[PDB]
Amino acid sequence: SLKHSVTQYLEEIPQQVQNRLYTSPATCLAIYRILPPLAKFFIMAMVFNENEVPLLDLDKWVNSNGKLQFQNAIKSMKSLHLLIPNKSSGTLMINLNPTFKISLRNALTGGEVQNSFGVVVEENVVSLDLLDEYSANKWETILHFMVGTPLAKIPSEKVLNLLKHSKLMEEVNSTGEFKITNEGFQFLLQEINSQLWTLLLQYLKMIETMDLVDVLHFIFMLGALEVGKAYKILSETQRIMLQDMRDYGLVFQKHSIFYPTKLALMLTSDTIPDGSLIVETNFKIYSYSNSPLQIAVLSLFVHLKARFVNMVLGQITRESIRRALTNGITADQIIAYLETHAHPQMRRLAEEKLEKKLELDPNCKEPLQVLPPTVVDQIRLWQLELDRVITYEGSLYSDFETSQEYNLLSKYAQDIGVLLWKDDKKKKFFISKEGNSQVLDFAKR
Amino acid sequence: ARARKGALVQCDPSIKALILQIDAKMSDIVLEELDDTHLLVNPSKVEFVKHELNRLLSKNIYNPMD
Amino acid sequence: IPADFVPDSVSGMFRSHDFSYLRLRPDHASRPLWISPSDGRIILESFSPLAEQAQDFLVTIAEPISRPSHIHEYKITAYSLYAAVSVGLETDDIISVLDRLSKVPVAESIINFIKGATISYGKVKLVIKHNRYFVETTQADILQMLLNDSVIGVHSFEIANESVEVVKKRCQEIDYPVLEEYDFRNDHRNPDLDIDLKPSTQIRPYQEKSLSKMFGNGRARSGIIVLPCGAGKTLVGITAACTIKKSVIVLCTSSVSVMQWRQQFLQWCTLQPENCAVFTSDNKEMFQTESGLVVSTYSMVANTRNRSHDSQKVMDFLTGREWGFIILDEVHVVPAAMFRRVVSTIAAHAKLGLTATLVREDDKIGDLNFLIGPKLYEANWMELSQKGHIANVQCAEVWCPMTAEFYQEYLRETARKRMLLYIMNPTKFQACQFLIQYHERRGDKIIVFSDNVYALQEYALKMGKPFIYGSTPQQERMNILQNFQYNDQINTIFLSKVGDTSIDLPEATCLIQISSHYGSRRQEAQRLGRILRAKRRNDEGFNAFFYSLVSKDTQEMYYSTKRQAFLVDQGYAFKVITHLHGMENIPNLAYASPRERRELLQEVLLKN
Ligand SMILES: [Mg+2]
Repeated sequence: SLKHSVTQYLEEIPQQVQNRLYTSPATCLAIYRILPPLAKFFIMAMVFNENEVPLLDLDKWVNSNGKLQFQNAIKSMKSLHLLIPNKSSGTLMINLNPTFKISLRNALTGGEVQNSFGVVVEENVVSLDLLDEYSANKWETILHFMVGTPLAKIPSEKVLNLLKHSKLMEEVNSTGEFKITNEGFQFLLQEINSQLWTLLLQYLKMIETMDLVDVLHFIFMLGALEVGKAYKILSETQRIMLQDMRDYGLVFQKHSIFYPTKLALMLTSDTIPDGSLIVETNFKIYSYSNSPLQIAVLSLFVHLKARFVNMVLGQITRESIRRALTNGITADQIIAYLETHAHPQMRRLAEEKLEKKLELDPNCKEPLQVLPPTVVDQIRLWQLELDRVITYEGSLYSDFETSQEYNLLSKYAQDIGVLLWKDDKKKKFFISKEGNSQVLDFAKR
Repeated sequence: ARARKGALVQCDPSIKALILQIDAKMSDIVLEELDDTHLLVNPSKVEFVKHELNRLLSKNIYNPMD
Repeated sequence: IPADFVPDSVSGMFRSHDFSYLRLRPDHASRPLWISPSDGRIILESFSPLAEQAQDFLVTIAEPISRPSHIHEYKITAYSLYAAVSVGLETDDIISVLDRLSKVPVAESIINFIKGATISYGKVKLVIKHNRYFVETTQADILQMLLNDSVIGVHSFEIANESVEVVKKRCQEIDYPVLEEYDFRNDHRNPDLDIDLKPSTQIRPYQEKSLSKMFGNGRARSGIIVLPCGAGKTLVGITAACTIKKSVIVLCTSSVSVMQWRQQFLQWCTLQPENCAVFTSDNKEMFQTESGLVVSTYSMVANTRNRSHDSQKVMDFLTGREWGFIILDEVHVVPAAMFRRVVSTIAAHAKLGLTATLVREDDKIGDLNFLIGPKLYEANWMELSQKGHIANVQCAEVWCPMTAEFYQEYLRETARKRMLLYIMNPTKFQACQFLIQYHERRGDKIIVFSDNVYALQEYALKMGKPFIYGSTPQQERMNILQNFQYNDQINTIFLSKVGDTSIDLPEATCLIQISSHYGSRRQEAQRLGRILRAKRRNDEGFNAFFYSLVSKDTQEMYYSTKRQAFLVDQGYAFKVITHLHGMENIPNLAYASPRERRELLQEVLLKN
């Protein structure tokens, strides 16, 4: 939902702010990369003939096999204020956003780009030994800080405030420490560009003027930039957030020139194998992956034993499993990490036996677990034995007159999202304290 | 003529009998019982009996593996 | 640490454990070995070249911790080092071989552990000169070290022959170990028992290797061999007797079993029952040939407190005759009070202890250091399972949900009577009723084990089915087993703590348990050994079933998991049966009525 979250934030951004964002070719190229193939086809079809088209022509062109994705593309196209659907002369005249259209046209033709590709200095240096290594150093420091092992190079103060204020790595100052939330174990489980998107989403969510379109445009040309070259130090707000993301380790800046590392391309797009972990009924770990980061993230929920050059070994203990469950880590998060670290031999054997049993029957009189459950379901039955209860504390009523009134009041509470429990047999339900006043008022009326 | 404040937990017969054990080894905490899936407990000592539930399954399994 | 080795930031939990300071050689690919410098725990890769060749020496010098599918776990121990240097494998050749097969430079802690595992082999020897222990040495050089120790009392001297058992321990701490390697061919004084076998018998290669264990030199090395159930261990012992060829006796603390090894012995061997004899609780008549056999029982030596004079004359006769070799069957019960006295009484020039399981409730299994010696051979359960030499068994655990009334009575029950109270849950009756319906629909032979003889009779009588416990008349017992085996119409049996052993039933294929002792890992494994010898084990589609009805929400969880972990160590994990399909599809459920549950609780209350 990453491009969906970006599109959702863009639709939250109002129409004229969006049209201000559609002014420049680099932002329009980034949004052209965000949009689906169908909407991309629609805008490239429209960009070279300036004719407002009725919707019925589009309906004639579209084969109904891709009609659902067509509706998704045009619904995002309309809700992003990028389409102008008006029913002039009765039929829905369709129009692409004209600022977006002319900026895409100038980008495609190489015309007026205003250095939205980048205000170049072009005094390039080596990126493999300076830029990539500085990026790896700073990103390693913040990654071990997000692990929890002590490390000298802490993050910056504004991103420390990001982790404090945000629900991502809750710096619990009563305990005095940064702490792993469930949201932040989801953050750990995220992809690298997913993590970057989460960081910028939180940063834009709490930053205020620091102009919003400056943030927008500057980030979109930051994604549009290339590697290993010097560039001119742009707006003031864009410059100070440039120095901020310099402190994030993203750019190697020599205090007007700056040298964007591989992470700009990583933001632009992504990139017995590495990370293929042999599961065991013995609950012993033969990882096909070794890093200090790997030991650092695996020590949170595994008793480990020793490190070799690719195989760091250990044992899953139920103490380690319950340690993970008491860390706020979801059992779904743990098992999701296990499918991200599955191994080819057990995968091949599971596929062969999957085809073998589907040749027989889909039911098989057993619960469904495609990966070998002797490592998995032993943990997952203990993970079924993790929460296995539910508690209601606060206001509670009983012994209603009629079942229809019971269902009406309980259903009303479910509609406004304040119902916590119900039981049809006992005609009793529990609601949250926040929802108490609203349910009482509905009961009187 | 009875509508009084209390903490209602959806429960099991087994953990209900465990709550009655809690009453046995220190009495007059838990207030009343409706059925096997509804008991009423002291709202001040809900977390006291929650941590006692924690040490109850600790006594039940204790899972040493050392 | 022969390195600088700046530690990892998370190497603090590697508490003298981060062994990456020692370098990786470029020969890490072909070689499989990683070495623990402190613990000596040894890593073996199954998918590596020459691992099959090196695993023989891995067993010879190290003990195997675990051998799973991918990466085997071993451990160097002084016991296996003593066994390897007793076989004869010198320190520099061993070091050269392990470093030639070692991915990393070898830790000098383990190297000097091997160097300190150097004994005075061949230097102390006890000879039994016609029931007279003459403790010779190969040189007078041993005597000057030996005289420093003063517990005692080329050169031999007087020792109390019972005190030999304790001074073997004493010389293990002062590190001059005696060896027992019989020169039977050079002992012309004992009469030889030249008995052969038939060519139709086939020795499997692991049995051939086991025969090579004590015959590295041809002298009869005395020791321990433990093999899985149904592996023809009787036939291996018969082969060992037929190649020793001297006067020899067989011991085991039972009767039915001892007579059936007598039957099996005189069946496959060429020795006639003229040379054989039997001495137990019933019959006390001996053979009078110069060489031969008295197959017998621990019963006749463990009790001398109250015996007949017929008993007394026979024990006098067998004590007077000096034997060459002895056989100690099911040796896991001998180190107790009246039981290891058989070792003190019997003087034979070679020993061997045998059992199905070398585990018990304590570490009296370490007394075999100074009782019966080192371990000679063992087989692998997964190897014989996948080779079809033993069975391929599905193991299952069945959690019975503990009902409310038996639960609250269980919580107000006293601690050692809580056991029956959790066992008497009617949900167990309902579940085993549906399971016996499903498996007799499958047509399986179903076996139930309970520690309580009364509870076993309760389950059998509720099912209207026969009962087998510790103290029944023998003719009723043979009637029931005759009906079950010979009669096809009788198929399901309820066994107990005398039915787990002392009888030979390879016919068992589906096993259930409901009760045992607190820490009876060994007795649990003796129960499971009944279906280990399921001979339908080579055809595809065979999967033997093991079940265990355990009442939930109990410390029976802890007890059952602690007992069953030995079988997991053997390589037998137990699948999950918590919610099953067909719990309601059976129309009748035994005490599904809540009033029937109350009446059953009333009955167990009235007994309580
Ligand atoms: Mg068997």
